[PDB]
Amino acid sequence: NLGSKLLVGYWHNFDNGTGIIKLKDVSPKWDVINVSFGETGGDRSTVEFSPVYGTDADFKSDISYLKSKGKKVVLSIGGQNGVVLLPDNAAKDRFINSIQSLIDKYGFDGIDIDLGSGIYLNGNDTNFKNPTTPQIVNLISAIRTISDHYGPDFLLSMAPETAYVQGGYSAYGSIWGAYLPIIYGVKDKLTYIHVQHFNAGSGIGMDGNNYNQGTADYEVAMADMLLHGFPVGGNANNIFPALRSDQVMIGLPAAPAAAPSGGYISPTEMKKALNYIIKGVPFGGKYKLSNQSGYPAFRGLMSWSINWDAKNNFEFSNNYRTYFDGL
Ligand SMILES: O=C1N[C@@H](Cc2cnc[nH]2)C(=O)N2CCC[C@@H]12
Repeated sequence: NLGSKLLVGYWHNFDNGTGIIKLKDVSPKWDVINVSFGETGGDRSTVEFSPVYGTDADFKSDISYLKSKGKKVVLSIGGQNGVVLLPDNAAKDRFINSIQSLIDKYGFDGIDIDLGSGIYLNGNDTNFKNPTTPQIVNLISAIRTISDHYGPDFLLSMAPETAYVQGGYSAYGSIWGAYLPIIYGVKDKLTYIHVQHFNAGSGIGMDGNNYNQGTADYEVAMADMLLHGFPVGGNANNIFPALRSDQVMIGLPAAPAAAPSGGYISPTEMKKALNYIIKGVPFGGKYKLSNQSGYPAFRGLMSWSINWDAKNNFEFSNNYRTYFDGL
C-alpha cells in the first residue's frame, strides 16, 4: 500500500492567498494528501468539515479518484480554527463520534493530528509512559478508539511542533515534551510522524548542541532524536525509545513564504541531510549521526504545503520526488 519513501503534502481547504487547487489537479508526486483542516466550534470537541469547493458528494468523489490512483487522503485535525479540548469523557466521546462521522462521510483514509494549542503537561504529569493530564489521556484514548474502529489500512500521522517532541530533551512539563506521551501511547497505531521543522528558531540535539532551523545539521539533529530515542528532561534514566525508522519523516516548508518565521531549507542542502540520515553519508556538518551507517528506512518528507509548492514552481515536489525515486 504505502510506499517506503513518501511525500506527504498538506492541502488547503481554504484560500489563504495561494489559491485553491481542486483535488484532481493535485500533483501525482504527492503520495499522501492531508486535507486541512477539520475544525471545531464552541464546544471545541465536535469536529466539523465542509469541502471548500463542490457538494459533499463531489468532494467524496474527488477523494475516491485520488484513492483509485493509489493516493492516500487524510483528514488533518487542528490549525488555527481546529482547537480540540477533551477535559472529560463526554468531550472525548463527541470528538470520537464527530471524527468517525467525517471519515465515513467522505471516505478519508485516516487522520492527521496537527494540534498546536490546548496541549499541556499538568504539574505532576512526569511519566510519558503513563500520562495523567486529561487532555493527553483522552486524546490517546480517542485516537486508539478511532484507529481500532477502522481496518488495517487506517492511516495515522501527527505534525507536532518541535517543542512538544524534541523539546522534551530540555524539559518535561507544559508544552515541553507534551506530545511524547501521545506518540508513545499510540506508537503501535502510528503510521508516521512528521514534526514541523519550521517556525522553530533553534533546537538542541542529543549532543547538547544548539542548531538553527533551515540548516542541514538541524534537520539531521532533530530527526535523529526520533530515530535513536533520547533522554527526557535531563534525566539519563528516562529514555524516550526510538521509533521505527519507517515511522519517522521530516516536515518542511515548501517555500520560504510557507514558513514566515523561518525554517525553509534549499533542496540542495536538504539532500545533504537526507543522504546522511538515510545512507550515513556525511557532508562536513557539525552534527554526528547516532547511527554511523544511517537509517535507510527513514520514511520521507512532509510539506506545508501542496498549495505553497504549486505556487513555488513545484520546487519541493519535483526535487524530492526525483531524489527519492533515485534511491
Ligand atoms: O505552516 C503552518 N501554517 C499554518 C497556516 C494555517 C493555519 N490555519 C490555516 N492555515 C498551519 O495551519 N500549519 C499546520 C502545519 C504547519 C502550520
